[PDB]
Amino acid sequence: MKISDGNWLIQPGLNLIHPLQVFEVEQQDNEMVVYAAPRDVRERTWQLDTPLFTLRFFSPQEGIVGVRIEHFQGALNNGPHYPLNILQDVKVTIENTERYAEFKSGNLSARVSKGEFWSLDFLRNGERITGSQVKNNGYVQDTNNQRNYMFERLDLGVGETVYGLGERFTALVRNGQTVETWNRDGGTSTEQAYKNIPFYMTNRGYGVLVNHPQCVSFEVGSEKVSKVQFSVESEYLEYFVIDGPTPKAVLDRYTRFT
Amino acid sequence: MKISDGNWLIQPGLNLIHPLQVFEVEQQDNEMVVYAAPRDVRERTWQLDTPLFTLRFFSPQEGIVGVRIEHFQGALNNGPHYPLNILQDVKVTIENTERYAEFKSGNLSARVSKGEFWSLDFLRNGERITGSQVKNNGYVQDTNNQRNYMFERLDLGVGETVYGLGERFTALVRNGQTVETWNRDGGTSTEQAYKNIPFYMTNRGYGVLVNHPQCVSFEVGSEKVSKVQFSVESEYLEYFVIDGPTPKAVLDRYTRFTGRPALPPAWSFGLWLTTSFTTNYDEATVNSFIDGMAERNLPLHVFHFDCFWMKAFQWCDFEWDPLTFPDPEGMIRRLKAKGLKICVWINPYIGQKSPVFKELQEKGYLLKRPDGSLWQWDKWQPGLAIYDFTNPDACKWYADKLKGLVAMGVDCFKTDFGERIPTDVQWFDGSDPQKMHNHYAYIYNELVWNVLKDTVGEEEAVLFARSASVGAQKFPVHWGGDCYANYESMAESLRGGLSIGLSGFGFWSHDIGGFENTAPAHVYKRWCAFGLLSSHSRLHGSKSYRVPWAYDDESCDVVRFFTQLKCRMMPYLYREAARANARGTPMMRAMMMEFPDDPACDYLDRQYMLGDNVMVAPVFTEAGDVQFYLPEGRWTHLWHNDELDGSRWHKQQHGFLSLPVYVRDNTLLALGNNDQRPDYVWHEGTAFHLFNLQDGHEAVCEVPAADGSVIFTLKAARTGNTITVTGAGEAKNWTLCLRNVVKVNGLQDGSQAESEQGLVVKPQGNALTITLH
Amino acid sequence: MKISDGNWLIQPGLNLIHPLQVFEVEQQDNEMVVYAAPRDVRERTWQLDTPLFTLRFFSPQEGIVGVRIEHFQGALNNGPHYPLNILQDVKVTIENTERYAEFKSGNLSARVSKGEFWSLDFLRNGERITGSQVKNNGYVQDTNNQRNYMFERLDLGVGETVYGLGERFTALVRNGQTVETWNRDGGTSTEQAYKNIPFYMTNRGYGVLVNHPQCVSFEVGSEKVSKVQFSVESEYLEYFVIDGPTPKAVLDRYTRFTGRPALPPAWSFGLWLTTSFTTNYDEATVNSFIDGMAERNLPLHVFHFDCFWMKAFQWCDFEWDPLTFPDPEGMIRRLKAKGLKICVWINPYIGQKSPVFKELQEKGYLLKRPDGSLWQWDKWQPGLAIYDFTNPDACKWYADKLKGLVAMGVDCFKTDFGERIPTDVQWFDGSDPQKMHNHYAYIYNELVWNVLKDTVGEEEAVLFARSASVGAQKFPVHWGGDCYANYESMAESLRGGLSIGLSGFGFWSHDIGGFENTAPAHVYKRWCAFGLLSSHSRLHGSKSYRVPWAYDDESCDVVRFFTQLKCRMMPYLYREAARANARGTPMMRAMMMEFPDDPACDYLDRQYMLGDNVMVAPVFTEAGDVQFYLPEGRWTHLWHNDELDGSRWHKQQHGFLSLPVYVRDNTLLALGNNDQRPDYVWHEGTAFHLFNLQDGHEAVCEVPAADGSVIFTLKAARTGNTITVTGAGEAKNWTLCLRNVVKVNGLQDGSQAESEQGLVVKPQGNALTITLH
Ligand SMILES: O=[N+]([O-])c1ccc(O[C@@H]2O[C@H](CS[C@H]3OC[C@@H](O)[C@H](O)[C@H]3O)[C@@H](O)[C@H](O)[C@H]2O)cc1
Ligand SMILES: O=[N+]([O-])c1ccc(O[C@@H]2O[C@H](CS[C@H]3OC[C@@H](O)[C@H](O)[C@H]3O)[C@@H](O)[C@H](O)[C@H]2O)cc1
Repeated sequence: MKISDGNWLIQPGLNLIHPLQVFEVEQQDNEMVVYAAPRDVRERTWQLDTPLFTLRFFSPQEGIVGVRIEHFQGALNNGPHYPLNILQDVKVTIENTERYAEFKSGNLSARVSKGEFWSLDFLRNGERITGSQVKNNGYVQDTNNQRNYMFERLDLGVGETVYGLGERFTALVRNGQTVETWNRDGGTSTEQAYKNIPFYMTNRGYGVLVNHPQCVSFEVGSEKVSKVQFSVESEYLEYFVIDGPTPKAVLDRYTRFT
Repeated sequence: MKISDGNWLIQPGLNLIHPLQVFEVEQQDNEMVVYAAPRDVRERTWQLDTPLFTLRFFSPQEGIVGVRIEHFQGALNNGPHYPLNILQDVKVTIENTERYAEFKSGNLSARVSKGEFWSLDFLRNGERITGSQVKNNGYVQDTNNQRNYMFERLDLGVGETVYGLGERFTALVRNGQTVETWNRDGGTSTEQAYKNIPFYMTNRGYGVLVNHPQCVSFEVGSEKVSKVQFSVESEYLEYFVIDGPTPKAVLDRYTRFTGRPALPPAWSFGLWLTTSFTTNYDEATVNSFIDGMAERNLPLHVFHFDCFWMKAFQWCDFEWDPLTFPDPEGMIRRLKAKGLKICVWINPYIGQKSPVFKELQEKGYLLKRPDGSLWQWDKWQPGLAIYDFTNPDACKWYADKLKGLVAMGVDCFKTDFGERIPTDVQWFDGSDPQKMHNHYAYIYNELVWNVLKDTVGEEEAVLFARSASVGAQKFPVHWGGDCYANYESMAESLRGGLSIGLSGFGFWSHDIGGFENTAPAHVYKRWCAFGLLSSHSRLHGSKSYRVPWAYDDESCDVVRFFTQLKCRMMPYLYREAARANARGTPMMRAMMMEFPDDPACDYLDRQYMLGDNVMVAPVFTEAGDVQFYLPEGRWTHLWHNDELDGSRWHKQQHGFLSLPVYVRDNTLLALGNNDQRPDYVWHEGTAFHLFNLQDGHEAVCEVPAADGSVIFTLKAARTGNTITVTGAGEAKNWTLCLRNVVKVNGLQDGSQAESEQGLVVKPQGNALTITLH
Repeated sequence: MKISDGNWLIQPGLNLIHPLQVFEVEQQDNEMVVYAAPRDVRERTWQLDTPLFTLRFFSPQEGIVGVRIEHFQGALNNGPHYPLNILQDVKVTIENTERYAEFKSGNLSARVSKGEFWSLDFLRNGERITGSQVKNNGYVQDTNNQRNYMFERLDLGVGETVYGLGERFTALVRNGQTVETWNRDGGTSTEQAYKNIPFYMTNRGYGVLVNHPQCVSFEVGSEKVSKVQFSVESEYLEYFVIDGPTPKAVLDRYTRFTGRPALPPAWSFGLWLTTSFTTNYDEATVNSFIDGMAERNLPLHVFHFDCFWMKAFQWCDFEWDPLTFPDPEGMIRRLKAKGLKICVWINPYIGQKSPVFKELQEKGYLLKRPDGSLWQWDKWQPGLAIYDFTNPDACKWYADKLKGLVAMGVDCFKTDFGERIPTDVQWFDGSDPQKMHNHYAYIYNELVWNVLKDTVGEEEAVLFARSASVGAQKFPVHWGGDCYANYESMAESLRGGLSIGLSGFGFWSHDIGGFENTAPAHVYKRWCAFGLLSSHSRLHGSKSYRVPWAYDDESCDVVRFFTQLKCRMMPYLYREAARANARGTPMMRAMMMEFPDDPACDYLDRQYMLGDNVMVAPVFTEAGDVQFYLPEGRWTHLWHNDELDGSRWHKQQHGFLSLPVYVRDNTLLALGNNDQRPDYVWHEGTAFHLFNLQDGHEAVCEVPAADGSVIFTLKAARTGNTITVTGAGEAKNWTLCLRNVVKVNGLQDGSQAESEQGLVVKPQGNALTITLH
């Protein structure tokens, strides 16, 4: 789904808001909650008449980090939900410091930068394998058709290629393609697929499951050419980053999980 | 809402039908029903294929005539409805004659003219005070948006002026205005109002209540220049004409009908101070300001904790911020032990960040959209939701939190917000969201009032309330809202103040210096004098404490001087407050309300009467220039003692310790012997003051008890050069000052002594008679 | 137009941008240009991807500052434009400093603050009188209807009241009102106006013209309660602040800028009578009514032929109905022989039934829709079309028809209608239809005026005009429209008349008893006194003849009395008429205009000053009760001679031959010796009346010639008990009455004789001196 209109502009009638500053972090047993404002709220005068994002970090399985970013919790959110294998007892580390908020399962951590320069980074033993740069996630209010979406864009490195997203008949490497995860009877010669899966992996040895059974719209280097963008009509977005560090290892964790 | 398009045309797309001819009149017990056709139906051939209006006339209270004009009765018509006091057995007269149908309650009748020349006239002892002329009421079918309305236009006479319609900040006299009775959060600087009331009164000595909680659209001399037009989206229109013949008489009837103002506790009449808003609060900080007041001999009676007693983005979840307030109950006890009363900020919304939010969502206590999702937005607080006060279990949850605060020693609450109540929702009880928008403010404030009434007791109950609706005057005090720190803004605030008392509210607070964090010192000083010569008085800023020593030593002298003055004025002030409770007479009165027969008073909005006997005119310039009007009589300055004759305008220059505060002639006024607190035993140590007692007149002074009942009455009567003084009830060690009288010929039954303000007589025996020169 | 949604929000769908920071100032000869960014542009990284406002300050006349604020210059911006008198060499001062840029003309300046705190201030001798605060002007992008606007909001101070905006019938003080400047035919009872003008003035001694002939939307304290907001659908906004410091001084500069009232001929001040609307006119019928007047000694000066001089459904084709009017010129010349001037009805529309309609259609002289078809409807006349006065041949055709009537003996015209000008059209000259809607009133009247200038001569030119736009005050007299016959309607009319004067119009006529066929006699009689104590005065009915003997004998007496009075008053009245021509001071003045420093006068609307020296308060009750305010001084009834002390309200009761008509103290008034016609040699036989001349004052009386110039001046000066009278110029056989002075100590150079009003003194030698007892 088109969100940006090139580097400098936004599609007409979309109003965007982004998590841009950590307001507070709270550890809740084996989960980490980051409240992030869409503007500077260091001063109490500005700590009102503003939206606020609630990000929750959690681990369903060792080496998998779940990330739920929420605008409104008041939505209905009926099922069905995917048949995920979710443990409550995974061993994790949560480190909340002046500089960062960090949540680690196995060798994989999610790290958020506090202060002026927001960043969401996914690290493997402390080296960045992907992440989200400021203003590349958030909420889309489409004033054209009255629908609202949540989105994310996860970075791709130099030479990083994307795979999966179901049984598809387009070019194998997904870079340059938009993909809608929506089952269709379209034969074997089109962009359509009978077997859609909102899961991709890369040649950097991680994968990602976007945890929504509805249509998920991927712009796989097709809007921002060095990022995998994904968006869903929802008040929350939930995705899982899955460590490898090889493709087979991702697949081992993915299939344990799902 | 525009119906006509000038005299000659109608707005495009609107079809109008009017009651044009009486077909039939029926008496139904103590009610009169009139069937009225939209065309000539005198012939049987026209007695079909036509609409017909059904008009019912009834009286809920003496001198109130209700008029209900209906098209279709099969409409749903859900509540809520206004909390009206409706009697079933009011004595009425119904006469149905060949020329007229007439319904009479007290001195007020409604008369409908039979035959070819339709007329609806409101009469007072048979003299027309207003009415509806043919084609000025009926039904509007809007074929543009498929909505249907009922409307009326009640006539205004030559020079007739309109007041009220809630606390509003527009020009005081309403002629030329459109007003929509719809609560909004728009500040104190616009056509919007937090406190809308579909009631107006005029300088002809009657009032009208349009009985619809939904939005009522008034065109007050703004469509038809000599009528008050009102319209509502409904199959019926119901309004009540309320006789006077004086403004105070109208409000007495209006407040008996819709609710009497409660009498607030005497402590509430002192000086309130707050933490300010976006400053930083903690016990040390709070105490530095409290001690600062005391160090400077600046009396302080109530202290208020503002929003940040709770965590940011979690308002209002009732959880004390634990960093800032590690021992909330201990802190408040330590303040109470100083003699202070405690207020905290509340509102009826809740931010999604609060840990309690999830609990409320699971229990169903938050307002829902029709699909069952929560109604939410990001104004005020992120993911804000509204407490569903139509859900009894939600009311109980909320009340229990308030009870937990009271149990910790909190004495009162600021019932903030309540205006921005959405309509695209489904209330727990299934009520009409159009009507719930405004009535929410009543239910919210009633809930909070009742917590106090069930805990501290009714005598101790008081709020500072931002929003209101019909009936909410029963839950004082109403607070004028957020202001800029400038003289224009101070002026529009006083218009709001006068207006709310013109709409049934007996008490009105406001914030000295406004809210804007930097006031110039001169504005703050002028506004202190106004603020402390108002029923209720608060200091509250935005980003810093509103303490006088932020400005200069002189601002401290101003705060001290007027705080002392108000405390000493309390035996007078509290008696005048009991009038608000008994008769709905507000403490702050528009000049037109106190002097209804004086044509110089119709538009006066920069001065007021504070009770029966004192005119106050705030000063709206740095230099101290002020112009004001005095009605007939020889007035005396409350502490300067200079005199002025009335029935004319005056121009003066006042320094920051002064303003025009003029006491009427033939007045006996009680000042007390405590200038440090408002709540003390007024009838001991009482200093009475007699001002310009003319021959043939009598001045009465009633000193109240703590409960507002009259504990002592003193009377001074003059015949020739002898004034006879008689007291009845309980009082000790009092004295009578003969203002501006330096010498007396003689005195029976008392001693005498010189004072700067005149002879001070001390009684012994009661003739207390004094003989003038 | 609503822009904000309370203090805190914006109306849904509107995107606002404001000038917030000076980027650069440039002097261009006698003009100051300010470039103003809507965001911080101090760093070069922000000096792109931003709008920029262009503000230009300039002076068309001394004491007027023009302010042009522009977004895009690439818009078409077609005419018409208002008929502004623009000088290019006004002495101005331009100052550009680190802190401010300031543009000054006379005592008036616009100053723009540089740096962080944008402000636009209008200063009089350096003291701020009004201004625009940051974010109170700018550009509105309406995203709901794709229209764009510009807006400004100019501050009001404490107690600052707003006046004017054309002839309007709402409450006189405009605070609280929305007003749209868009000519309409809406009657005289609504918020609509035939005569709209986007100029207002305040009780702070300045005024502002919004220089847009399209609809201008004013929220006069109705959105922001202490600002006058105005918007227009345009890529620029231009307005002019006009200094006083007095109301009269503002109107002086205003009328120099946009046009001076012409001086109507003295005959025009007589009594006008009409055929009435639907009477069956014919020579005999007309003469019988004119004879009825003469037979009852009711002076009569002008007779008007209404619509039915032409054939039904063919108005306005200029053809005399041949069955009714077989010999038009013969008739009119017979009427004139009786000492009458002749007016005829005209308008700028034509019915399809007229033979002439096809002529005009074929010549292209009628307003077309964009597809070339004629614009037509069936309002007023069936298949009514409009004369396209942007077509020079159409204007010539119409003027020639007018020249034909004048050649026949017609003296003047009632220029009726002109309001309902559609915009879904293509004008011959391609003008902006949105601007032509109002400006048509001007072109229409200008053309008719010039026919008169070109025939009967400029000095003899007069109209009764129903519509107006800016400039059209040059083409007097303006006529207040269709009124219902009741006291409320009467009072509405007076507000409209007072309002037009406060909008640059020096003369105002209206119909006695209104238009509606059956007024009660009491109303007709009250209205008669009011009508004849106005500049211009007419009797005109609907179905009914407006002759007083219809009612009762007393109606004839009332007419006679007040017509005699007005005629006797002409020496006074015509001198005051010249003030309207010289300075734009209207004859009928709002009390606040004459007494700007008296705060009692701010809202007074049921009384007025008729020239400098006389207060009239019409009586708006049958019984005769009337309450009025008098400014400071000892006032004298003009013929009852009773005296009243001022600075206070009074209550009186008057019969039908009376109302409050009070003469100011220290006044010398000229009364004439003819009570039968207004046009005579006022300076022969003059009766001067001197009213309450105080020690150390002087009273001046200027007697005009027929051209309004002063032909004689009389002065009376008192020092001690000596009054010294000095005459200069040409007078003959005049006298001086010492009102309420029965006896004097002595007289040098004069003789004395008793009279019931006071001593009448005749001069000889003019070292005339009176010594008081
Ligand atoms: O001074 N500030 O730092 C400030 C910040 C936000 C503000 O926003 C506005 O607060 C307004 C009023 S503030 C309110 O709550 C705090 C108390 O201190 C006040 O006395 C009370 O009226 C709200 O009504 C508006 O809806 C909201 O937009 C106002 C002021
Ligand atoms: O870092 N900045 O100072 C900066 C500011 C605004 C900017 O705005 C964008 O500049 C863009 C690129 S800048 C262009 O002009 C200046 C040259 O120095 C560049 O090389 C050229 O590409 C424009 O194409 C966009 O339409 C405009 O929105 C860009 C950079």
